[PDB]
Amino acid sequence: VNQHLCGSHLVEALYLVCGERGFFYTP
Amino acid sequence: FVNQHLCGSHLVEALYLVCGERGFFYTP
Amino acid sequence: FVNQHLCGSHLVEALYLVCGERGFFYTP
Amino acid sequence: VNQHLCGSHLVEALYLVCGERGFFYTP
Amino acid sequence: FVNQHLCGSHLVEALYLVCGERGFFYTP
Amino acid sequence: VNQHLCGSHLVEALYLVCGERGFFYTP
Amino acid sequence: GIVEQCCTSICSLYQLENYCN
Amino acid sequence: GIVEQCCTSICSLYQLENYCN
Amino acid sequence: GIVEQCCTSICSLYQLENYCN
Amino acid sequence: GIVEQCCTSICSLYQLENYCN
Amino acid sequence: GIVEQCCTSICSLYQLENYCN
Amino acid sequence: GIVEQCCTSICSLYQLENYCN
Ligand SMILES: [Cl-]
Ligand SMILES: [Cl-]
Ligand SMILES: [Zn+2]
Ligand SMILES: [Zn+2]
Repeated sequence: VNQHLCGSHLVEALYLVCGERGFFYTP
Repeated sequence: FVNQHLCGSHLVEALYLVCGERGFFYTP
Repeated sequence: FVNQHLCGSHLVEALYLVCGERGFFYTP
Repeated sequence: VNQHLCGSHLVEALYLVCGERGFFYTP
Repeated sequence: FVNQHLCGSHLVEALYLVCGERGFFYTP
Repeated sequence: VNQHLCGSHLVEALYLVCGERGFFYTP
Repeated sequence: GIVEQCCTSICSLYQLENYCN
Repeated sequence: GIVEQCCTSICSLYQLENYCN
Repeated sequence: GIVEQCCTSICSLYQLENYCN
Repeated sequence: GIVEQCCTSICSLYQLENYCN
Repeated sequence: GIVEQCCTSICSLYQLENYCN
Repeated sequence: GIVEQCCTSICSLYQLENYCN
């Protein structure tokens, strides 16, 4: 669970830092 | 513009939960 | 429609924090 | 704290998966 | 009014991540 | 990481409880 | 309802407390 | 796109599943 | 409950769905 | 501080309120 | 203000950095 | 990966940026 929860913050942070570019995510 | 920035944030959130081990690309 | 879907997400969030051990029902 | 934080992700996930139906939550 | 309440929530979120050890004030 | 993640919930909770007043946050 | 009240107007934590339990 | 489909209409988890992988 | 079932270990969509209504 | 006080153990609404302004 | 600037236009992380400290 | 790199310990903005595109 601790890493599923971290992942969720990670994508949110990616969403903002990546901008126009977007990003890719896989667990 | 903002409307959609904020919706995008929820969308990534939802794709996170839904996609599972698949993962996903997101672009704006 | 979307406006309210996204607001609902914040509302559950806020009800979570506010209700404490009470908990809550949410329906759209 | 670790479970208060998990709860918060739980309700968000419930919000999406439950849809029209809605859900109930208690800690 | 709501539009901006909900945007504020994302803004604090983003300021959290961006500011790092600086931290920040937020007022509505 | 566990406290960076907690911080993020903290500011969100501050945002709501503080209202008009707003708040200050530093890690 | 809560959506009708708090997605049109901003609801404080005291307003929201009335939808707990 | 996903923004064009799901920021105008509400998208369920089944709709959203089509943008996974 | 859900905190017991879904915080010590991941819940699928279907598992989470037991807590709808 | 708040991270010290509210991350090792839950803070009530009133406890969190010490960090407003 | 930040609400007036970043709730009307999208603000990047560099814009937002100017409201830190 | 990112879960390996950024969940055991904080990632800077620049570190997170390796996962853009
Ligand atoms: Cl929103
Ligand atoms: Cl968390
Ligand atoms: Zn939002
Ligand atoms: Zn979290």
